[PDB]
Order: sequence, then structure tokens, then C-alpha cells
Amino acid sequence: TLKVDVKTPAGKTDGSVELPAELFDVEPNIALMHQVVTAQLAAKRQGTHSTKTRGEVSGGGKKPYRQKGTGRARQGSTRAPQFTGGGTVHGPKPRDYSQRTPKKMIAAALRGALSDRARNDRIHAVTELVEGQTPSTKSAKTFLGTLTENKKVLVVIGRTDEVGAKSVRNLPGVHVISPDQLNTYDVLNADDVVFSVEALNAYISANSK
Amino acid sequence: PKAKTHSGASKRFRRTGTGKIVRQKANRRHLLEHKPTKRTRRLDGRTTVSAADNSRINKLLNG
Amino acid sequence: VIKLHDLKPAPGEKKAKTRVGRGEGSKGKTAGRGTKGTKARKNVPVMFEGGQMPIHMRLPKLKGFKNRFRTEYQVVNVGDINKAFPQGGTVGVDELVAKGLVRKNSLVKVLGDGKLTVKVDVTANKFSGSAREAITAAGGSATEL
Amino acid sequence: MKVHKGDTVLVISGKDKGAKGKVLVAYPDRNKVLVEGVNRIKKHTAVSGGIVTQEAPIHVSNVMVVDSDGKPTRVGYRIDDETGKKVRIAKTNGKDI
RNA sequence: GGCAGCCAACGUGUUGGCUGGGUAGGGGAGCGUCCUGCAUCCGGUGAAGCCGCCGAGUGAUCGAGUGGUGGAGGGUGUGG
RNA sequence: CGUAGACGGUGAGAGCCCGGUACGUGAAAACCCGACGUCUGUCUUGAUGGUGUUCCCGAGUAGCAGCGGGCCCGUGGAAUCUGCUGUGAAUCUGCCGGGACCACCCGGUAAGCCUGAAUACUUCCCAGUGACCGAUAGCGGAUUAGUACCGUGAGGGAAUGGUGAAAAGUACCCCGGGAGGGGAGUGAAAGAGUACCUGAAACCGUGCGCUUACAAUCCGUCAGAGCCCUCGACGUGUCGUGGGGUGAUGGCGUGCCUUUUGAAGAAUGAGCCUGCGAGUCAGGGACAUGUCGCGAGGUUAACCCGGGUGGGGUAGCCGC
Repeated sequence: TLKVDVKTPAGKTDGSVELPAELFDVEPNIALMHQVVTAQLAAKRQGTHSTKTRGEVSGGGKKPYRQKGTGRARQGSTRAPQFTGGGTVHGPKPRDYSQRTPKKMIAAALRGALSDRARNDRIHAVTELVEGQTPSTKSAKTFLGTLTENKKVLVVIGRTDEVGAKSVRNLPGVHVISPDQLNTYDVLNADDVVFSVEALNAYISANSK
Repeated sequence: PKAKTHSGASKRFRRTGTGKIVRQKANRRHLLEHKPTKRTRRLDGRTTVSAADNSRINKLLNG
Repeated sequence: VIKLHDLKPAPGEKKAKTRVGRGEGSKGKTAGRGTKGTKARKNVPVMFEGGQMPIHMRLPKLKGFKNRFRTEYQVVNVGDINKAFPQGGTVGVDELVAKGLVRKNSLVKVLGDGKLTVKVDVTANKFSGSAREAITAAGGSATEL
Repeated sequence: MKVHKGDTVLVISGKDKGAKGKVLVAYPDRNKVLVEGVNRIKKHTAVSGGIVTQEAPIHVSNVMVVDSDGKPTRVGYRIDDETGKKVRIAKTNGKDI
């Protein structure tokens, strides 16, 4: 069974956390993870791209001129699509891009991403990110450098760990989330995943019970 | 917008257990005096929709 | 590791959209519609047959009524009962639903001819003659409740 | 805007970088100051003569208020204890800038 | 001599042999453009765009080859 | 070292230059919701939980009929609700509904009644966001914009952004009436000169090379004489695996598109260039074709919580 040694920011070492095989030893599925990540990015997408159809463009109600006689092409509106300033035929309209990806697919993709991190030894556990009640990005940065040297790290800490969240949030590549919002997009985007001990235990309980 | 089923097709066609679309046969409603009982027996019951009409009847039944 | 740039769709998952009416090297000009006609500019309704009596109008309406009061049953076969309960024991709607043999909230009708070989106390809404015979031969008890 | 007329500043950016000069004009509407002997421009004024070397307004970002010790310093504030006034202070020496 | 499906092979299956005019139309595979996730590169020691030279690919087309103009972005890979 | 690398500006990619950002925090006055007060009706002045037979207690309404409306219900067997017209019920043994009726019944107590908050929308204001547009786009409107202009009027309704980092916007001299230029100067650059970022094509010139005034040309293509430049044997102009043009002459050669049996067609459209201009999106819609999960199961919808894309949510749906 995979083990993660809890690292304290003090430099010493507390105990270890077991990583359930069903959660951190799953075989990554590239197609499944790609679908889940694409669905996440589609949900993130703000489909607020709009145009005006010929009926929505101002004016244009009247027929520009006679049907016959003028010697010009027949027009029914100065806002017809071919006209300059006319409506857009098949232009964008606001739309919701989110997808109803199955819960099992989403959870399996997240578990596969975390399993890949575990297999590559990219998962770390820490009692906390800084010692004390005052946040310190200096201390958080030193501790994260001790833990890993990769550019991007997903910091998974509890909501009440506001000290750690504030301490670590302004580091360039560090991304901070809670164990309940853990997701394959962030896990894959991050080279390492630094769980708090409380966050890791919460995730394991939520996914095992 | 849900695809509305065609009312007449739904009232005139049925699907069996294996999915065969079945129908009744015409010329058995009235003017039956001159029709021999062999003909009305032929027209009795249900028959499978012809393969030619199966596509459109499926279209009408599903939407 | 697996980063985001390592994610790709399954082979054969994604297919290019058929962008029609883009030059003659693809489905160009008429865009697969052919030359003039109704279908050159719109879709013909499915129920339309050229003006002759459509099939759905020249064929008689199916006989009968629907009986809005019909009491349909969710059926269980004694073969499924054997597979689900190899050891025997009491069987009812609750554990039929648990084993996934019937819908959760429905009138269960037990029945079967698939060699019931377990003593089972089966309690369903109704039973068939063969259901009762199989239950009795296996040594169980059928109860309509 | 932390840089007023009459206080000497150090040009920390531009062609005249490292040049000290007294602020002649301040343009808060456009965040520019007219510093003396800074950002010289050869203007072809009619006057009959030739070019006159005037001063063009340099962006207030490109200068720093010189400390009492002559070193450039960011401008903070400290609330006075006598009048409650808010006097400009130097981030370097903490003296009245 | 060069290019596009099926067959044999013994072994990693890429080699050899049997194959193709095309309108409507169907199928397959791609070129170019823009916007983007992530990765990685180039750029006031000059990006894009534009006009060329020299070439290149079976095609759409190509140009991390190059000159001029230019002045701030752009390329590549894999996905959306 | 940043508990502050959000976003902008600044002479070109700035966390540390500036506005700011995370966050030390702030309101005299005015307007919005809180706690305690003054202020406002009902009781102790026998009700209050039990006892018990008999009398009295919501109308032009309910019902019904005619003609309509609306319900899945298009008048149908036509209930419930309802407009108008007419006719018109007592007091709980009442009346109404359950899509007639004895009623076994059940439910509820209309017409005299009336009265509450919890869900839709954005003119306007604030803070934001965008695999939205980026000046023929995006609002008609980045510019005098509902302006100019058109119409009697209702009404219709535009076009027009970019010098530079900074006007440093070219002093002075010269040609010219000016305009516009040439020197000079500014500027990194006037290959940035208020006609101004880059500066395409169409279109219009000027210079040079070849060609062309005996010639019948869908204007090209295949040969192809004759007229300049890139490397060298050789030593100097004739060659070459070489490398672009210009085209005497010869052969072949009936535009493109649409639409047609068939068009170069004397059938349609196109004067040219540039820009724009046409299978797109919504929905657990329907029918067919790779992936998760099963093991007979898959799924959730609304909704709840999450500062997200995450977790819950079994109603239902489809298989069975």
C-alpha cells in the first residue's frame, strides 16, 4: 500500500498516511481524464459570445426599394446578412457549454490523476504550511521548496486553514483548493499535490466511507 | 423541445417484443358483404410493416 | 507524470465536422442537396408521401382501448430467484429490489419455469401457477402480499 | 501625487536617468511633472531665431522624491500627533520628505 | 521511374506481389485561418503584417530559410 | 523576501517606478435593518373542562335551461371553472365534489366574506467576468448620433478611430501669390510631417530590358531563334546536370459560373480590387456509428452545499 510521509514545516517528520489503492492506485485512463477535463473547461467557459441576427439588427423593416425596375439586386432589408451593417447569419449566441458528465466518470478521472501523482511520488502530506496564526508566504515558499522543486503544485488544504491558504496563495505556480473541490483538472495541471493532513484524511474518508 | 410522436402513426402501428413494427390491414372496415371470408381472414390480424415503409414508420413513432 | 498536454481523446472518439458548402473539393456548392427542388431548400415532412393517402392515414387505427386502470406487474422469474438467492431464505419485494430484479416501487409478480432449486419464502403481490409449483417443489412458501 | 512642485527628485528612468532637479510644475491630471534641467526638448519657436531648449513634462513614475540625505526614496505618510496632519515621509530615512 | 486498397511472408507488420476518368452523391484523410487549456520555444540583438529571393511538398499549401519595409508580438506540439 | 506576482500605466514583457492589489482602517451629515424606552387592545369582573334533550344561525346565490369561453377534452357521454340571458333552492336529515344516479361511501363546507411574507423582470446605479466584437466588426451610434441627411408626417437614417515616447508639430533660408516643395533642424525613425502606425490589391505613372507597324491572337500551353546575370576547365568566350527573363516563329487550343439532353456559346451572373456575405445553435428531443460503469444495471431532473469545473440529490427515465 502506498504511503505518504507527513512533513512538518519545522523540518521534523510526523507519521505517515496510507493512500487507499482504490483512490491512489488506479490505472490512469487518458481518454476518460481527457473527457472529464474537457467537460470541466467547458463548464468554466463563459458562453457570453453574442451577435445580432438580421431581425435583431436595428432598422431593416422596410424593403429597401422596389422588387423590379431599379436594375439592382432584390433586397428585402438593409439589414440582410450580405449588407454591410446587417445581421449575422449563423453567428455566436450565448450558450451553456457545460456537460453532464457522469459522477462515476468524474470521480474515476480524479482518482486516476491522483493515482498517477502517487505512482510518480508527486503526492506530499504536511501537518500545515506555516507554523503560527499569522500567514507567511516566505515560510510557505521555503517549506514548499523543501517538499518539491516543480513549478506547479496543487495545495489541497481545509477551508479553516485560512492561514495556510493566504500564506501559499500568492506563489506564482501554486494553486490552492479544498479536498471537497478536488478535481482532475487541477490535479493534472499541478506537477505535485501537497495535501494537508486534515485535507488528505477528509478526502480519504469522503471517498472510502 | 421534445420530439412529438405522430398521433396517427402511434394509433396505427405497434412494436412487438423483438421490435417488429406491426400494423393492421386495410379493406376490412366496411363493404364486407362482397368480400369472401377468405379475404377477410387474409386481412385479419396484424402483419409486419414492409421494409420500405419501416424507416418512415419508425420516424413517425419515435418523433 | 500525466499533465494536461498529455490528455487526448480516445482513438476514433472525435470526428471532424462535415463543414458543407466550402469549395468543390468537399461537399460544395449545393452542399449535398443536389439540384433544384423542395429538398434543395428545405426538409420534406416525414408524414408527407407526395399527396397520396399516407400510410399512417390509409392504414386502420389499431383496434382496442388502453384501459387506464390496467394493473401491470413487474415480473420476477424463479431462475432469477435462484441466481440471486443460492442459499434460500425469505424473499420479498424489498430484497427483490435489493438484488435488482424489480423496480423499487411496483407490484411484483413472481413466476418462473427455470428450475427453482432453493427453499425460499417468496412474498410478492401475485404468483403464477408455475411459480407456486416451483416454490412448492423446492420446498418454499409463496405468499401474496 | 507624492511628487509636488518645489521638491527635488531623481530621474530614475528615461534618457536623463540619474539626474536630480526641482519640480517646476505638476500635472496630476496626466501624472506628469516638469522637472528643472530634465527632459530637454529643442523646440523650433519662431521668437526669427533657432531652437530653444525647453523642458518637457516627464512622467511622475520616472522620478523619485529625493530623501533628506540625497538618496531617492519612496513616499509614505505618517499622521502627526500635534495637528493630526498627514506629513509626507521617506521610506528610507523616515524624515520629513 | 513516382504515387493511392487487398495478398504472402517470416518475423515486431514492413518488405515485396495483385490495384486508380468522373457530374449528383456517399465515405476517408488532410491544408490554411482565428480564439483558447497545458507544455515549450522565438522576439526592440526586431514579432506580426506586407513586398520579394531562394527553394519545398501528391493537394489545399509550406518557409525556426533568407532580403527589404515594419515596429510588438509570434511560432511549435498536443488537446478544446 | 510576498500574509499582497490582480489589473493597468510608465519611452519595449515591472510583485519591488506610479495608480493600485492582499489588507491598519474610515462618516459630520443623510438614508437603510437591529436592542431598550414613551405609544397602541384585550383579562383576571367565574368563561375554558366535562354534562346533557330542544329552538335559531351567510341569496337573486347554488342549481337548472339557452348561447358562448376555457379546460387533453374542436359539443362530445361532457364532469369541474366561467361570461351573458331567463328561471330560481335552507340552515346540517342542508349544500357541493369525486367526469350520471339509491345510495356503501368518502372528501369539503361555496355563494356576505375579506386578508400575509417567501417567485418573475432591469430603465437606472455599483463591482466584476468573457476559448465575445475590435472600427465594413461590435449597439444605428468608439467620431456632430438618433446627429447630418431624407420624408409633409408617422417614420427612415448614415459616414467618419491610430503622428510620435514626448509636439519636441519642421526655427531659418530658397523656389513659389499661395498650395506644395528643396535645403536646414526635431526625432530612434519624417521609410512617423496634424493629408500622419503598418501601408495590400484594384487603379495611375516614370525609368530600364526584350519584343512588336504583312498581321486574323478564349490571349494561354508545348516546342522555340534571337537579345543580360550567378561556378569553373581554359585564359579568356564557349561550353553546363547547372540556375531567371523577353518571345521571332511552329503545333495545339471554343472563358469561368449557373442551368441544361446539350453552351465558347448570340442562355444566366460577374467592370475591377479589397473587406464582408450562406447547413449554425438550443433541447437528458429522435434514429444510426468509439469511450466510464456494470454485471443487470446505468443514470440523475429540479434542488442543496462548494467563491469553480466539485460533492450530494432515487423523484423520474431507460433496461429488466
